[PDB]
Amino acid sequence: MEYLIGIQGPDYVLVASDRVAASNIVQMKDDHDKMFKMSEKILLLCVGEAGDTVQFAEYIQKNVQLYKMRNGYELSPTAAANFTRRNLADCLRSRTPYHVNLLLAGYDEHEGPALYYMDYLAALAKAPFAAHGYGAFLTLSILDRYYTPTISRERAVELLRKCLEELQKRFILNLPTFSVRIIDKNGIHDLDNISF
Amino acid sequence: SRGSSAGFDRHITIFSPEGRLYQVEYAFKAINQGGLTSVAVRGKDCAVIVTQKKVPDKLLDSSTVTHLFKITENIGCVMTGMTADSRSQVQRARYEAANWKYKYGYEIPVDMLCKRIADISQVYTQNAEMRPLGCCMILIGIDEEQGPQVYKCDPAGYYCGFKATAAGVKQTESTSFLEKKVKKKFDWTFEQTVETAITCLSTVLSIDFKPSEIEVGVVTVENPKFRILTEAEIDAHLVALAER
Amino acid sequence: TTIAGVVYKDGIVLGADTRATEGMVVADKNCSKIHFISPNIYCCGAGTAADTDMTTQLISSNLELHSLSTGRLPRVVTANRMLKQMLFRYQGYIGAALVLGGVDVTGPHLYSIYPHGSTDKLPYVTMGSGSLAAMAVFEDKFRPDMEEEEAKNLVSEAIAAGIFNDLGSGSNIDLCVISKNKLDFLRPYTVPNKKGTRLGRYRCEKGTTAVLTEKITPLE
Amino acid sequence: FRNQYDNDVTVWSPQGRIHQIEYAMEAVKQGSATVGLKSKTHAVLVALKRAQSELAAHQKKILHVDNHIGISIAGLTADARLLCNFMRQECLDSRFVFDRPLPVSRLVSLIGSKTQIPTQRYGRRPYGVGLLIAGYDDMGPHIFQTCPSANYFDCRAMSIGARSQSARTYLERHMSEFMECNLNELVKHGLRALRETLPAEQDLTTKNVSIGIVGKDLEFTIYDDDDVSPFLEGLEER
Amino acid sequence: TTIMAVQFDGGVVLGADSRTTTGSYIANRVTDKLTPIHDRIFCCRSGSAADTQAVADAVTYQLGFHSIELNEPPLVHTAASLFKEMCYRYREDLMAGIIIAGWDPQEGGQVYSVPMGGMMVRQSFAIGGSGSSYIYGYVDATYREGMTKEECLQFTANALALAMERDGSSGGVIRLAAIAESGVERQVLLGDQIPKFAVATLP
Amino acid sequence: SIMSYNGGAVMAMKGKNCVAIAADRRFGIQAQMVTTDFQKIFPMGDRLYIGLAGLATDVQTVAQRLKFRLNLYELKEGRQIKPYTLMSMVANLLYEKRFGPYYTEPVIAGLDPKTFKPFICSLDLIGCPMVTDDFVVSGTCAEQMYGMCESLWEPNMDPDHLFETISQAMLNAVDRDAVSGMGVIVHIIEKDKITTRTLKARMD
Amino acid sequence: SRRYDSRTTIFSPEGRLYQVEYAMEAIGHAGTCLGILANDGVLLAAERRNIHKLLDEVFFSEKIYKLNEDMACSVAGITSDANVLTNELRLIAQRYLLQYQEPIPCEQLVTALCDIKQAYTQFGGKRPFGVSLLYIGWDKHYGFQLYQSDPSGNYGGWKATCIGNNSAAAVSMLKQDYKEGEMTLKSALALAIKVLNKTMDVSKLSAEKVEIATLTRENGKTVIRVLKQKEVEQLIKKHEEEEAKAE
Amino acid sequence: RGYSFSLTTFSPSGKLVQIEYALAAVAGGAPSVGIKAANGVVLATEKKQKSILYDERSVHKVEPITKHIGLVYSGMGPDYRVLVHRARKLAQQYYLVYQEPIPTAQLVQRVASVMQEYTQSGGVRPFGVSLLICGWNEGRPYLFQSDPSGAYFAWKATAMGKNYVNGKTFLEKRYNEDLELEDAIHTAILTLKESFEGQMTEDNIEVGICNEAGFRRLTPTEVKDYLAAI
Amino acid sequence: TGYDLSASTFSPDGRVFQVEYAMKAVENSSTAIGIRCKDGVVFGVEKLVLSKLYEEGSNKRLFNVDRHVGMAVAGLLADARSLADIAREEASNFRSNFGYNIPLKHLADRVAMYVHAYTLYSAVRPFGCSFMLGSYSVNDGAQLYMIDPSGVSYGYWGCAIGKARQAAKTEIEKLQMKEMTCRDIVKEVAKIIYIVHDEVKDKAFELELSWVGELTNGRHEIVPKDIREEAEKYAKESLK
Repeated sequence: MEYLIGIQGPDYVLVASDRVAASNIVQMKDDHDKMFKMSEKILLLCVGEAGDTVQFAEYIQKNVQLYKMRNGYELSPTAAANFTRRNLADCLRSRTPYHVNLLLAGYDEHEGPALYYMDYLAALAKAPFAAHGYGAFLTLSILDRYYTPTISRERAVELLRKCLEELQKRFILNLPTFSVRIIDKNGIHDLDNISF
Repeated sequence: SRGSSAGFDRHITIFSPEGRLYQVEYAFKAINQGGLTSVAVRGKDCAVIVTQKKVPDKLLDSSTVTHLFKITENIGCVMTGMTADSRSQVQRARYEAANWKYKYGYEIPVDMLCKRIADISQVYTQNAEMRPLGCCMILIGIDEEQGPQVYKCDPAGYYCGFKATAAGVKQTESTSFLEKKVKKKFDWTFEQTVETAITCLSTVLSIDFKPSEIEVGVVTVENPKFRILTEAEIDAHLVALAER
Repeated sequence: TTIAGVVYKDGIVLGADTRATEGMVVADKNCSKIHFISPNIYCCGAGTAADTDMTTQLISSNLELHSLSTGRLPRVVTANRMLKQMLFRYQGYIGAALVLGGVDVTGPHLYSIYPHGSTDKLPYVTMGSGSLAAMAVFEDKFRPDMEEEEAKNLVSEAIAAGIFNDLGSGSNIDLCVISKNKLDFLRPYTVPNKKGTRLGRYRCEKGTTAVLTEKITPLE
Repeated sequence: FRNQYDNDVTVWSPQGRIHQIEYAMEAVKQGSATVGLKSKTHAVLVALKRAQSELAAHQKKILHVDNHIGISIAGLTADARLLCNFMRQECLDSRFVFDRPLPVSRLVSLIGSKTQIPTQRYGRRPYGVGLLIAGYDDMGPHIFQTCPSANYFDCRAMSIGARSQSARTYLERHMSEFMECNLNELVKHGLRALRETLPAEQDLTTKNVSIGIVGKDLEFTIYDDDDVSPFLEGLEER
Repeated sequence: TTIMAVQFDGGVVLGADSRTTTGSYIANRVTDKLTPIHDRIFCCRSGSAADTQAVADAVTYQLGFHSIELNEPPLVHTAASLFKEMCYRYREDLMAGIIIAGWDPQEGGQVYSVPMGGMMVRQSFAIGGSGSSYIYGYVDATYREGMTKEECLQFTANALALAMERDGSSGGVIRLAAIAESGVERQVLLGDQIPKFAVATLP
Repeated sequence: SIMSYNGGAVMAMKGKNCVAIAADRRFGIQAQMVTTDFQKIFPMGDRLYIGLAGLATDVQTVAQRLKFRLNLYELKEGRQIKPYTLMSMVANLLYEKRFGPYYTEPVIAGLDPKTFKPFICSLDLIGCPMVTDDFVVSGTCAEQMYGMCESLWEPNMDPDHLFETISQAMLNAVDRDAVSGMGVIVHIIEKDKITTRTLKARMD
Repeated sequence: SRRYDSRTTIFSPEGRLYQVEYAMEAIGHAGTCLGILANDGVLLAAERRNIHKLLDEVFFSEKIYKLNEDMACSVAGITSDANVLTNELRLIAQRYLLQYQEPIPCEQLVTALCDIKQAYTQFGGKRPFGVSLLYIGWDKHYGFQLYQSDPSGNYGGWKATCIGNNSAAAVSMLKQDYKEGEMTLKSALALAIKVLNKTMDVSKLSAEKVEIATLTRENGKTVIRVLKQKEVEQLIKKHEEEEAKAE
Repeated sequence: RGYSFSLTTFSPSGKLVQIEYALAAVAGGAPSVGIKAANGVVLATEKKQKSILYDERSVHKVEPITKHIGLVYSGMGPDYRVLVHRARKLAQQYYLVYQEPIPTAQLVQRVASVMQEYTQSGGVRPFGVSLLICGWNEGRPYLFQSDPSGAYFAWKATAMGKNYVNGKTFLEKRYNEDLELEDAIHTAILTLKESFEGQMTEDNIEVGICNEAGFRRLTPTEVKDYLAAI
Repeated sequence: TGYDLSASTFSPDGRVFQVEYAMKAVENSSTAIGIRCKDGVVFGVEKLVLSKLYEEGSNKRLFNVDRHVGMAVAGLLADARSLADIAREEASNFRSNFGYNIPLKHLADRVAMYVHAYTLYSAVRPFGCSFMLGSYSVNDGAQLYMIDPSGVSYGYWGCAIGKARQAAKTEIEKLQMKEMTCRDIVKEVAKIIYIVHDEVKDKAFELELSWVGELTNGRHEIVPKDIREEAEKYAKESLK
């Protein structure tokens, strides 16, 4: 199972994801990126069935970049979330469903920061923090315990590291490194990869 | 104006600058191109068809040369105009009657079958890829509520019910003669209606018919099936009007 | 569901219960199960209830087309053909078990139209879950060419037996009497069971329910 | 008085004629001459081969349809190839469904059924190619002639193309000898018929002669540049 | 269901029971399982009621249109070929065993079986339905060559009464129909009109 | 059950010239709560709401396609929709998917846009309308809600008693459902105002 | 069949499209419609050609059509083609709202309609939609906007424009009286009735003969309303007073 | 099979000449009068019935669409039957979606959209009929006219057919807002008599009314009673 | 003219001239006759073999379109083979759907309606051939119809299509054909074909004969070569 997490502060969204691609016994890639830049202030974090993740998310990415090319301005992260939800919900009952779990992170200039949970059925939920994978079961209670809405991003990285230390302590799969990015008014920033 | 034209309006079914459709009027001329005339008159308990029957060739099988057509057991028609167009509307009328009985459980009325064939015939006058059928169809039958019904549809798509009707070359003469024999009375019986028909045709034609020169189809309330009279029976009516 | 109909001397008496169950739980206590088709023809519905709703509304639309086009009074055999040909067209996957009845120029006609598309032209039919209670009352007490009030009493007695003997049936009896001259749609005809009266007064007052946030949004 | 009657194939002239069909027959009256002819044992196609220039090769005339049928085209070469692919596909379908060679008359009837369709539908055009179809089956050899008028002809011998009237004159003159000829005599009669279509200065060489033979134990074989020299000599002078 | 049709000289006799069951509940106890396809052609219906009604309606449609085109009374072989075509084309879709029996001016009284699967065979007598199994032995030991209309009516009524006695899916009343050149005579046997057969009680 | 995947609970209740519609607020994957602010009541007019329980992706989809067809109706039509006509619109939208059906069971609470007559109804997943005069319920705590509403509903309640009744009904019903709760939002629809209150509910 | 073909989608030997120019001529003979941008609103102003008869005035406007929550339009040309185009605009706006859950920006809606008009001027062999449109709207991207389409499928952003009868004299007046950036809503109403008064050579300008609609933002909501004829009479009498102050 | 190109195209002056020629067909048609009263709408028309062999009770010009909508036309009758059929089907499609009787203006929009479609689509001529569409809902009567172009107007009173412009001046001269429905039937018969030429009977005109009780054609006994002292 | 370019166009007289031009293509063809008699129907075609280079049996104008029906054509012979294959398809599908041999009336009605289907539209042209269908069975007896390019299907005792149809019909009318067996009708048919043949124009033709009737048990076959030689011998000695 593959792990995503987002944390939405006052003026930023902190997202992390496990950096592992596996084939059922072996970690075939230990520097694998699950984050997809939709536009300059939108990340789509995708886990799910193999193949569906990259195909669906590169579909969403080319249509959001095509919106920016057609229009001279970007989609808002709300509009990107509803577009992603709409394509996933339309493909739900088609012949070719996408079994993908999604965190859409985003910073809007007017709306502020925004995080969106999305399960594989395409239920969209705006959330102050959210996570996928089986590690979400271990980490969301720590996030319920320690998150306040006025969290600084330094305390957000410390809380993220508490979640990842819980995954090292208690979770059964080896998830050694975590790609950590942050979105704010200055765009998407690669933070340091939390390693163990 | 006064019958002017501008464009392709004499060649396809589009409007002239007066709002006429010249191809439909030309289909009305194509009815008269056949050179025969049919006359149908409705009684009180009957409805009858008389029509010309020209076999000038004598190698024609006279039983096959007909314009009487059984559409269903109760509804019959005479055709007037171009023969293959007429036979196409006969096949389409038989289809619509059979399909009505299948979809609806009861036999098609004569006004509804004539409305159906007229609504088919309208589409020929609006789409430019086909011409109107140059044929006049006169349906007869017994309605369950209204008794005898004669109905005529045209190349234009106009249908009406008729007390008596005619189609063909002498349609105007037959319309004048039947306005004569309808204003005073309906001249009614099964005997008077089949004789008003044969008198109308042999009056506007002035031929003083033989029984081998016409053919007659009847519907009555007592016998609701569309029945064709034979040469003996038409000969009986010709004896009855030859003695005056 | 208990729906039934007889043919009496002058027409049709249809009957239905008013219970709609979702599972073994009463959803509606006042379901309407006798549906308008044409001014002379109604239809009782059992089976999948949305299927009976959409099916009888579609056939009501088709007969309003048919009667505006012919200018006549629609027949029960036409509704019968339309229903059975569509339900056969959809292979029984539309569960519209129907009691069709009406009076035309040819007299009263009653039909039981099963979801696969088979039809039975009978003087008295029952459909639904409590159909065998109602058919017990019908096979017990039917006579040909009964009067109107004898037929109404018979149909409501059969629907009442379905109410008091089937767990999926209950709460009221609707009748729809059709004759050559008249249309009586009786809703409710008989009310067999009432709610037992309340003993304790509760009267939840202002300040009982604690409220976190409150919004007033005025209009015009 | 003809300008509106000669641009569509769905227009009859007032003389009861379709001018696009006659124009597509002019298209085969201006192809190079080819000669079909048969004996009791064989059926040989003999075709001139024009060249667009001296440096260009000769456009091939004789095609393969099946192991028992060969054709020689005249007219438009793309319609010729399209029609020949129809013929090849029908022979393959016959050998797949029935495991037997398609009879030559039934294939020619299928060609007539195919080519009649565009001569009656709007915007379509007649296949502007005439075939000489040599086939062999249970009913002996067969020479067939197809037209862009969709008519098909069952021939003792036939020549089509440009200047083929002289060849038809020769074949009418000497067709009473063909059924008792052997293979080599029959091919020499076909070569003389083909040589009648030439001008007075032109003579048949190994360049401009293509010979296709189907026979009793002989599959359809095309004889080209070096292979025609056992047949071309011979030979009588003109 | 028990359906039956017997050929005599000059026409046929058709006969069916009247019970339609929904499992072991008798949904209709007076079912008319003889259907007039044309004026002198009936069909006997056994099997799925929806399937047999739809196929009989569609063959009634096609055969009526065919007879109006040809200006002839239809053949009984034509009606049976239409049932065969529709019951063979949809043989995975239908549960329909049909006996087509009628009269025609060209060939006389004819009985054809179109059983499930959709084959077609002309027979002197034909039985079908769930109850016909109980009377195969009776109709084999009883059928005679050269029977009259009245003997075929009584033979059909007896064999139907036997099958209705042993089958639970068969019962009700006996609907008979004799079809000849003169027309169609239909009759219902009920109560004591149905042939009784005495139960072998212990002496 | 696919209906009980996300949980959910909506009821609508009719008063004296006023209706009340109420939803729980839990969004949940299954046993995992995800958010506590999930919208299940959707405004379809000034005095006309729909409440959707069931599968949350189909909740969002039916609300959006209904608002699609509704905005086309109110532009082409030039008027606000009547609640009966909204019900037939929802029944059509759900019955179009008869064999591929939207896993949602909507309740519709509203006032008539002309005479302000109270309307409540509910529908099943394939669009069978059910117009009651007292209450409709929908969701995974349906039996709880029918028990509380048969126990507490009175005819002709002013909006204070109406609010208290649908409030106690929703609270005591969702405290017996595991997949429902996490807050209860209540709308009170009057001729002059809409009152939206959220309730102090148990968060477990 | 090729004899009867009309060839609506071919070029002229001068490279012109005849049917597009003839539909443009038809709009040049249509009813007058103008729109003016301001800092706090956009307006429309439409002459009624179905003006003064036993008409009923059922709808909220003859020639103003609301497209979504944020946009209105106004047509000039074939009224049936105009109905087809306004229905399609409403469908495009609601499909955007279905797909993105936010209202459509104005230039996207205008572009999406002009793609359909270009499609009927390029392929398909049908006649072009003979309707020009004026689009008004607010959005969160570019604010108050004013557009103008034509049967070719061309469009453009305008600060003041006019379609219909006398649009050349109207756009000359809108050159010689408009102030870029200094226009409020009331001054634009004054300019609208000034241009409508000086581009109707028939009849005394009467308030039963114009429809004026405004689009403003109140409280974060777009308010689209066609101005009632009491207000329109008051504005025409204000124009009468401002012309009586020319002495 | 069909043609795929418009037969109605633009002329260099901007005219659509096939629509104008369909209008020439309408103007040569039988006179129809519509008057929207205070509590109803009357639709009166002239049965151009020469040749008394015609069954005058067989084909109706005034023709219902719903319980509350009725049409009448001027122009080409078979095109009117096509528009009757399409209007009845469109009205019942509204009833199948919304389970509500269709509003009159919405039906006029849909049928005008049909008449638009046969002015642009491939290989058709426009309909040679203008319609008069009456209707009652929301306690308010509606009177609409659908042109052959597919544009639709809302009238308080109007006329179409032969001598339609003088009939519209007559309806300008006679109509007022507080006029009741029986006064509307009186003034509609007067407007048809203004261009009738040939002694009105109960069988050569046809009147249908629409009110709160719905739409109905008048029986010829009722029409004879409205022709009294007239 | 302007009115003769389409089969979807009437004249101001009400004429579809493409149909009349297809019938003028019929009256450019050589004469095919057919005589229905007491026990069957005998066809006969003046088959003009235009070149000596064709086989004797090339361009057959007598067609077996079912095993009880034959077909004699006259006109544009590619359209004739097209209609023959339509008639074969129609008889085949009749047997496949209804289960018996198609009545000649119903075969001629269906193929005539196929012919009429190309006289309505501009997307097609009318067929340029008339054809005679002839059958025999025990019930139906001898039957002979004929279908022109307009699609008119009439019954005939003796019929004639082609360029000399008037001379052929005035020699068929001289026969009491209703009381004759087919073995005398073949000599009558051969006599009529050699009478109506123009011999200064378009020489060197072949007589192509066939019958259906009692003497083939309803099967439509060509006349055997001994009977066809003695029929041509009778016709040569009777032509003088």
